[PDB]
Amino acid sequence: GPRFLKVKNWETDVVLTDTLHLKSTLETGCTEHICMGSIMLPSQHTRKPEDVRTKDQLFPLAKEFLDQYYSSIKRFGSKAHMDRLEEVNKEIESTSTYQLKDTELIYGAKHAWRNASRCVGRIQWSKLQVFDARDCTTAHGMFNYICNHVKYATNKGNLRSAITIFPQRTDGKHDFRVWNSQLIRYAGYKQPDGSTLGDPANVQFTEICIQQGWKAPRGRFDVLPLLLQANGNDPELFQIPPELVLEVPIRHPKFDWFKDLGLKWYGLPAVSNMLLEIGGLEFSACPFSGWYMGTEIGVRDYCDNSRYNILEEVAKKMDLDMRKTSSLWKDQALVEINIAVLYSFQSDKVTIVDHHSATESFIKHMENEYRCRGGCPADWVWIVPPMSGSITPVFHQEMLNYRLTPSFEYQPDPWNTHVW
Amino acid sequence: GPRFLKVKNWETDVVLTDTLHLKSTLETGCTEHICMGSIMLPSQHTRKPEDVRTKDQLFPLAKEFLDQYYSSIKRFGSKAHMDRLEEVNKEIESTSTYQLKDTELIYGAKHAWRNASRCVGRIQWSKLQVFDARDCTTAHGMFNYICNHVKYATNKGNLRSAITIFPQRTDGKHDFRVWNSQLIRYAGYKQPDGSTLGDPANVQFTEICIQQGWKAPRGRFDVLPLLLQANGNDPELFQIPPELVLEVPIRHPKFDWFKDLGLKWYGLPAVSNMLLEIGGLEFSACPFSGWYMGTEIGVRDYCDNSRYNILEEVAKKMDLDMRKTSSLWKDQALVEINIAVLYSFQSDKVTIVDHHSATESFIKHMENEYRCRGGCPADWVWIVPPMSGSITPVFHQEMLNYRLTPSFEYQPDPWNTHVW
Ligand code: HEM
Ligand code: HEM
Ligand SMILES: C[C@H](O)[C@H](O)[C@H]1CNc2nc(N)[nH]c(=O)c2N1
Ligand SMILES: C[C@H](O)[C@H](O)[C@H]1CNc2nc(N)[nH]c(=O)c2N1
Ligand SMILES: CCCNC(=[NH2+])NCCC[C@H](N)C(=O)O
Ligand SMILES: CCCNC(=[NH2+])NCCC[C@H](N)C(=O)O
Ligand SMILES: [Zn+2]
Repeated sequence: GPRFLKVKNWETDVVLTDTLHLKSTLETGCTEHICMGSIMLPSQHTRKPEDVRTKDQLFPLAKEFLDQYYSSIKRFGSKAHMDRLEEVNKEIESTSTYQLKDTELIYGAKHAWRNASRCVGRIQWSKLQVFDARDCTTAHGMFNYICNHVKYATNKGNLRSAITIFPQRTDGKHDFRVWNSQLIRYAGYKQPDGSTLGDPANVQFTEICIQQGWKAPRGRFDVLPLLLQANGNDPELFQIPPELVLEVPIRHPKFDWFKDLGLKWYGLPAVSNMLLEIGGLEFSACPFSGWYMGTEIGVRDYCDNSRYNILEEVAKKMDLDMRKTSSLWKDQALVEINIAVLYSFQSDKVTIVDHHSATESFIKHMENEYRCRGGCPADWVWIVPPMSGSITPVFHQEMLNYRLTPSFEYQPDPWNTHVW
Repeated sequence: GPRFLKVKNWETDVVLTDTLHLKSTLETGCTEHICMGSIMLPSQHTRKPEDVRTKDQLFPLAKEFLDQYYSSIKRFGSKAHMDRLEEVNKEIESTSTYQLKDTELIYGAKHAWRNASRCVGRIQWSKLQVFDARDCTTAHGMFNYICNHVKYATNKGNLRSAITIFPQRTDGKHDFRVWNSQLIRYAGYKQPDGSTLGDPANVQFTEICIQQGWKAPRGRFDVLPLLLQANGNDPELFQIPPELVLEVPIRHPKFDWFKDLGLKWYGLPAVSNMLLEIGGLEFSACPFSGWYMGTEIGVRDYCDNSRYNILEEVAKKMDLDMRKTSSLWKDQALVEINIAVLYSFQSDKVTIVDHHSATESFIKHMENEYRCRGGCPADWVWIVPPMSGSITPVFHQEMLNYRLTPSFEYQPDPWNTHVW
């Protein structure tokens, strides 16, 4: 398009016009000469270790947000609008920061999710539950908030989206951080015999916990303890109450032998290592949760080489011809492993969505966003499922990726920085 | 990287440094604000209908290429180098164009393939057979060349890569074009009963052929006739000799009932609608061929909704639970359909490669290119297979995409333009 970019769906021939990209100022990492669309973390905003924004650079951002917030409630330029701007303005010059009103925080959180270009489950964005933990001051208080969140979101298996927001960052008072990558994950332990017990992706973190005294069960699926850091002080270990951690034993609807594989997984995915930015303010601790898309577990978590990597074993038990990749034994065990995962969760009545339904609703969500918002930033590389790509509708959908704020950003690991 | 960009493999932790991107001048379609990496044909160079380059804009391009060609043979700045430049120079000012020496044409073709960022089979790039058809002047001559190419490349099933290059374009003398999208493809016919017989992707072309008198067999897998245009004159219909068209009846190594599905496909993929650009010169007719990667047929050709879309039928015959997408019946029939394709080709001893071997050799190719060329332009969106993405190594490989020349470009369909 001359000024209005268009994305086409090649399976349905549907075309959409994107104008929403015009309000993006953050950089993508690409240039007119190179495309970095497949790079994991282009440091364009991967959050620096580098201090905190200053009073000068903070007000423009604070304003951009408020202008947007009021424009959404069609009150742009109102006395209220102008009053709030001056409020914050003065509030920043005096205290070097500012506080979001409960309403602005809820709008900011929802939009950080609405703007998450890598999220395929955004059709749910406006149905997020926000828990305000900005009054929290200690690690025990953080533990309590997280426990209440896990209980709420799990809802006995009928998962509900939620996010708990702790105190924003400040010059030096200090940072609240949840050292865990996800609220619920399994430990990983290296074994001199070359092998790795548990989840290989959590080995260096499990080490930290052990260093902090965690009594590791040295098992396969050991739910790790929470390592909470409040007001910049050293983190503390906490054990999430077992009765609060819902898990699902993995079994197959045909292969009774599948059970014996000893496969199990937790039902609540809860990312706790990202950063939420709203009006220049940075919330380094903002754990949030939704529900699983089957492939996340069956394809990536179980079959990723660097993860549990269960493909061989599963393949042996099926007695497949593993002497030639051309037999597609990996592809076959993969489909079964995922049929099991979906079957298991559904039996235990635990909320889960298959990649066919998820991608289907994302196309619907996209159409809703282009109709009501002028577009929808989407990352094709991440939106398309790790298995059966072309049989899902998103594979055939052209997507425009750009960065909007509020947003969720990556941030340095706290231990690769935290002192003493 | 500060000036040197890096791509990481997240499964193996291998990092590579790209410097090769620095010699790209063509635009990708992205900006620092928007990423268009998932857009099919960004008109950045999708070849305009707009005339032909002029003497002025043609020499810079001609030079850039020759400088590169001699630099490759470590003869940059040689008398030969300088002599050739002046040759062409004068040759352009006088005849408004120039002729590539056989050696430059072979180097240009190989590199257009070497630079094809969307091609996963580039490890073979330097083993391409070039057929010089620049002396051709008629459609019958074009037919002969194409027949000799098909015979050569098929090699009785032991496929060999090749490309046949016809006369380059000139101001007005005229264009040589192969109206077919691929040398070998099946016709598509619309049926008032809503359905479509054959390949839905070839309906509008099949119509043209019929309009030109083709005696369509009105079948399912009807090999279309060649519609050749030489020196800008109207195209002519030609029937590729049946004995020259190798096909493979699709059957399964377990499901004897698969045979009865009536599935068949040709063994030689031969793209004939792209444009080859070497030193500013445009070769609008340059059909080229290699061999199939299984998924191209089993996943896209057979299971694409807008293609043969055989998923239901195949699923019924397997008696799968098609009442819920959550049963993953589509994924399952998909794996079987592709096991069949690979099995079938291998039995008939016809060259074919599975997505596991293809992606494996592309990672090796990438490492070879970063070691010897400073990098390798790759399009992640296209390199990752349409099924079982994350279990193949390219899914986990960060890729940098940029445009280098010589290259293969898209060009307008000849009928949506050709006159009388
Ligand atoms: C309702 C259930 C939801 C589903 C099915 C869903 C699904 C997904 C999936 C499949 C991914 C890919 C993650 C990966 O491959 O590692 C993702 C990424 C993401 N989602 Fe959602 N999501 C949901 C809810 C949420 C919520 C409640 C938020 C925030 C309020 C959110 C924010 C994001 C973000 C920030 C990413 C990007 C992660 C990254 O780039 O590392 N999602 N989501
Ligand atoms: C040796 C066998 C080869 C294999 C296995 C192979 C495989 C592939 C695959 C899987 C694609 C994706 C095409 C699609 O999805 O439609 C592709 C694209 C492409 N290949 Fe190769 N290729 C081979 C040889 C060649 C040759 C001989 C040339 C040229 C000299 C070439 C040039 C390209 C180009 C230009 C594209 C991009 C097509 C587009 O963007 O529409 N390939 N190749
Ligand atoms: C290299 C490449 O960017 C990387 O492997 C990406 C691809 N797509 C992905 N998509 C999702 N949803 N999650 C991931 O972790 C990835 N990894
Ligand atoms: C919209 C999206 O770009 C489109 O569907 C792409 C994705 N990847 C692809 N990859 C290959 N090899 N071939 C294709 O035709 C496509 N289609
Ligand atoms: C945090 C709510 C959204 N979560 C989600 N569905 N996917 C991303 C987090 C889960 C993580 N990829 C895992 O498989 O363990
Ligand atoms: C032209 C040689 C390379 N061809 C190839 N392997 N793939 C692309 C062309 C085949 C086309 N996508 C098809 O499935 O019909
Ligand atoms: Zn890009």
